[PDB]
Amino acid sequence: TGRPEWIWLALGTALMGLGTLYFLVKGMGVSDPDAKKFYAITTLVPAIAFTMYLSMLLGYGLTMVPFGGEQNPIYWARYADWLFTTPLLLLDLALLVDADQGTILALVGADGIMIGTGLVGALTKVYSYRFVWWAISTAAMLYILYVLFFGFTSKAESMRPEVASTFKVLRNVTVVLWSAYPVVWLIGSEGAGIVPLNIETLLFMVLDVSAKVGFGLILLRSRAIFGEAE
Amino acid sequence: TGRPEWIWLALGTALMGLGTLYFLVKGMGVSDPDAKKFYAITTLVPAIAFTMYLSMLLGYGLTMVPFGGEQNPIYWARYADWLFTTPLLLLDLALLVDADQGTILALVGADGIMIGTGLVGALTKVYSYRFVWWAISTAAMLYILYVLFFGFTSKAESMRPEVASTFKVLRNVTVVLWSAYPVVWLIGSEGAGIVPLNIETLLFMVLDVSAKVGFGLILLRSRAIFGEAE
Amino acid sequence: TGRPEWIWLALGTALMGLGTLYFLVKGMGVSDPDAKKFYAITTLVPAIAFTMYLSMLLGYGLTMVPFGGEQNPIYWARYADWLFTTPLLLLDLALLVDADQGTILALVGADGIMIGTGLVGALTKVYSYRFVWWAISTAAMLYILYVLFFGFTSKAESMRPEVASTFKVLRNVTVVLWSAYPVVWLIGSEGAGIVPLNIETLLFMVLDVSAKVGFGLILLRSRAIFGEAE
Ligand SMILES: CCCCCCCC/C=C/CCCCCCCC(=O)OC[C@H](O)CO
Ligand SMILES: CCCCCCCC/C=C/CCCCCCCC(=O)OC[C@H](O)CO
Ligand SMILES: CCCCCCCC/C=C/CCCCCCCC(=O)OC[C@H](O)CO
Ligand SMILES: CCCCCCCC/C=C\CCCCCCCC(=O)OC[C@H](O)CO
Ligand SMILES: CCCCCCCC/C=C\CCCCCCCC(=O)OC[C@H](O)CO
Ligand SMILES: CCCCCCCC/C=C\CCCCCCCC(=O)OC[C@H](O)CO
Ligand SMILES: CCCCCCCC/C=C\CCCCCCCC(=O)OC[C@H](O)CO
Ligand SMILES: CCCCCCCC/C=C\CCCCCCCC(=O)OC[C@H](O)CO
Ligand SMILES: CCCCCCCC/C=C\CCCCCCCC(=O)OC[C@H](O)CO
Ligand SMILES: CCCCCCCC/C=C\CCCCCCCC(=O)OC[C@H](O)CO
Ligand SMILES: CCCCCCCC/C=C\CCCCCCCC(=O)OC[C@H](O)CO
Ligand SMILES: CCCCCCCC/C=C\CCCCCCCC(=O)OC[C@H](O)CO
Ligand SMILES: *C\C=C(C)/C=C/C=C(C)/C=C/C1=C(C)CCCC1(C)C
Ligand SMILES: *C\C=C(C)/C=C/C=C(C)/C=C/C1=C(C)CCCC1(C)C
Ligand SMILES: *C\C=C(C)/C=C/C=C(C)/C=C/C1=C(C)CCCC1(C)C
Repeated sequence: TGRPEWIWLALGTALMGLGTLYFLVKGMGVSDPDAKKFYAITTLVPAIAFTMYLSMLLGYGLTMVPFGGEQNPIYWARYADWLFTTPLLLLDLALLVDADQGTILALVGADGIMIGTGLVGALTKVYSYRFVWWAISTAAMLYILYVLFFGFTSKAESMRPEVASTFKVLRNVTVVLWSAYPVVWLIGSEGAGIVPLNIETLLFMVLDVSAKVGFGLILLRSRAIFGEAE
Repeated sequence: TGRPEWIWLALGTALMGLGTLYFLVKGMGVSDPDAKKFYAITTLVPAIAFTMYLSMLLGYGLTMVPFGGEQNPIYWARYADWLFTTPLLLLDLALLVDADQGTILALVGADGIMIGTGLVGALTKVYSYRFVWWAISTAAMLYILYVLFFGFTSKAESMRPEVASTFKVLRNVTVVLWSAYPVVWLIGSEGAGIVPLNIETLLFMVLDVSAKVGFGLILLRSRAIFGEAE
Repeated sequence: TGRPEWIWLALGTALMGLGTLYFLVKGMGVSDPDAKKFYAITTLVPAIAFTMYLSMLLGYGLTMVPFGGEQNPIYWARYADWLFTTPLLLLDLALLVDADQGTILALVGADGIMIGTGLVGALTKVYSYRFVWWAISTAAMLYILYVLFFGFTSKAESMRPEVASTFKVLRNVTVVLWSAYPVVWLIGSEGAGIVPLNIETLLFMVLDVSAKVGFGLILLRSRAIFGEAE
């Protein structure tokens, strides 16, 4: 098609589709009520992403935003996907370590503020204000990262060894890949505009696939997702 | 008013209003914590629908969408109602059979994908793509229907006989009436345009009232909604 | 800036920010799983409000709506904030008295109808219809107020005395301050237009800060938020 980033949108669509199908077939027959929750959560994540990658591929998920005296292409469908997928991914982690309800609310609520302030920043027509929104969004993210190291890492250790080991890996995956998101937004098409749109779209595609399908491959092969049973 | 479908919107509004009022008066005094949940869920459903039928009657819930080189009337308020009412109706069924949490998440999440992809298809400006969205939405629906027969029908039987009998009736009601929705959309104003808007609006009105107020009349007269008590 | 109401938006922003920071520092170290829920809920409330007051300050949260043959400034960001903060505030109360699930659903669902019909009324382009939406919204509110006196006040009394006393105060705070909202909307810029926008913005600022940060100061100093323990 006529937008150079199309190839990375097509490839993202295909990878999320294949991931959904694999997790769906792999979850068939699972009867353990605990693993059923982890399959439910983890298969819904790439199914949502599939539909929203497709909407960007087909042009629905794209709008033009005037700032810096120019009509800027903004993919708003990213924030519609992230709004529902990112709390499910934190739910996978919190259920692993059997977090208490107060802590789950805090994580999901902070996650909503991070995504919502990011959408306002993406659509903001006053250039300098877009970075104010980027700052508030990044602060909400640092709160989440703090919780994952100084609330969760200290209960998982008092848990089943298989739980503690699977959580450590997935926590480390989460902190590394989530930290790259604020930087790519800042230097790409929504921010300073140093990196062009087609390269920004490739970077996000590599990040989006790793943090959902990669994460899922690690979790759903683990023994931690089953109750202990004879 | 000046749109021929107004009479079916007015009648839908009145029927949802009367239904809400009846379920509200009937639920007064109920103290059983179990029946309270079924009344809560089941009365919220026609109250939401009342407000959204009214917005279509008054013109707020209507927009024009250009496709096939024509300005097409699209009632978007349908998807704002269905987004909150359809998961409540599946919650009535899952609580009946005491479904496990993993299965409820799967049903509600699949329901969200079905409604969300339906809204994208309703607003899509490229004619042939509207049917791609219709196909993904229908696939999410088939997943839901499968769950209701090959996950739920097999636990309800291991339950109280009054539960098993009320669920069978409501499951059958659900599968028959929900299957008509994809067909009416395809042949009506959002799709191929064979059936005109005023007749499509009548068909949906008959389907919307039956699946909410009819469903509710069956459930709230049943003994299944109470715990077993002496 | 060039809108006279800016000073009340700036002051609201600052007060919600300071409130968030105070509740955040005060909740540090709390380990009781019960108080953790009350801190989680109660700190998220002024953090959401901070971001949405800021969006009104910076102009993002403002739109123009044509009615009465005039282009009317409508702050739509109010309803985006109230949509997520008002159910959390009712969750604080229901958890205090350990409400049953059916009753919480009813309150949160009625709250959604009240806010949603209020947004439709704020954006409605036919003047006389805006008050129809105001009436349906006010009816949903009266339902909520009824529940708080003739469902909750009668279980809190059968509870811990510290719970019963803290709930009475917060219930009374809630009923008084929430009842002022329908009146200010009716006589201000969204309704009859008797009170001008800058004064309406001051009134709401005083109401918004009292009902969130004031409410929170009362609740989080109470002993009711902790389980009974030795
Ligand atoms: C898992 C196994 C596979 C791992 C794969 C990891 C890929 C992730 C990173 C890709 C960045 C590639 C960036 C390519 C940028 C080219 C930019 C370019 O053309 O620069 C010239 C410019 O136009 C004028 O100076
Ligand atoms: C529960 C007791 C009551 C049950 C009630 C069930 C009604 C449901 C179906 C109605 C379809 C009616 C369709 C009417 C279509 C008329 C179309 C027409 O006028 O066709 C001519 C056309 O304009 C040029 O060929
Ligand atoms: C907690 C301690 C502090 C308590 C503080 C409570 C304040 C709340 C109410 C304020 C209303 C003030 C209204 C000011 C209205 C002025 C209107 C005006 O100028 O009227 C003239 C008009 O322009 C032509 O007739
Ligand atoms: C436990 C539940 C916790 C839930 C916590 C949720 C946190 C979200 C808070 C604020 C972001 C609000 C974002 C609103 C963005 C609307 C932007 C929009 O729709 O813009 C339309 C148009 O382009 C412009 O007028
Ligand atoms: C002037 C400062 C600006 C205003 C402040 C920034 C607001 C938006 C940013 C981040 C949200 C941070 C997280 C909000 C949620 C906190 C939840 C909480 O306190 O949870 C405690 C509970 O004990 C858990 O275990
Ligand atoms: C722990 C995770 C935290 C994640 C958040 C980290 C944020 C700060 C990082 C980098 C900013 C680097 C400065 C970028 C600003 C460049 C300004 C500019 O105009 O640069 C000119 C350009 O390089 C040529 O034209
Ligand atoms: C457990 C919780 C599970 C929740 C699962 C949720 C599933 C929804 C997923 C994707 C649909 C997203 C739909 C987004 C549609 C937005 C369309 C819109 O607003 O269009 C505005 C404008 O007309 C055009 O720019
Ligand atoms: C190439 C194929 C296209 C991509 C695929 C279509 C995606 C969208 C369609 C349907 C969603 C189907 C349901 C998604 C939710 C599945 C939940 C699940 O797996 O739940 C298992 C759990 O054990 C429960 O008891
Ligand atoms: C189990 C529930 C499944 C529900 C989903 C079932 C979907 C397929 C059904 C019918 C499609 C029939 C074909 C419709 C296409 C008509 C094409 C056309 O242009 O027809 C010309 C017209 O008839 C004169 O002008
Ligand atoms: C347990 C969960 C219970 C949840 C209960 C939820 C109750 C909400 C119901 C109806 C309000 C719907 C409001 C929809 C308003 C949309 C307005 C809008 O977006 O307008 C865009 C544009 O300006 C115009 O086309
Ligand atoms: C013709 C009349 C117009 C139509 C009617 C107005 C609809 C919208 C207004 C108010 C919603 C009222 C509250 C709706 C929720 C009721 C929940 C319920 O019944 O809960 C019972 C349960 O036992 C709890 O403990
Ligand atoms: C329990 C909580 C309930 C809260 C809900 C209470 C609603 C009714 C209250 C007041 C309406 C007063 C009438 C306002 C209408 C004024 C009409 C008008 O045009 O007035 C002319 C103006 O005063 C000069 O030009
Ligand atoms: C599905 C893929 C994932 C892991 C999405 C994560 C998204 C973020 C961590 C977003 C954070 C942002 C910040 C912190 C600042 C503004 C821009 C973002 C919304 C991308
Ligand atoms: C409140 C009434 C009910 C039962 C609503 C049900 C709606 C559906 C089953 C919608 C399904 C659709 C599909 C499967 C395909 C695109 C069009 C729809 C969104 C109507
Ligand atoms: C965060 C502050 C609070 C307490 C917000 C409460 C908002 C209401 C009680 C809103 C009610 C409305 C009604 C009943 C009628 C239309 C206008 C409103 C949406 C403001």
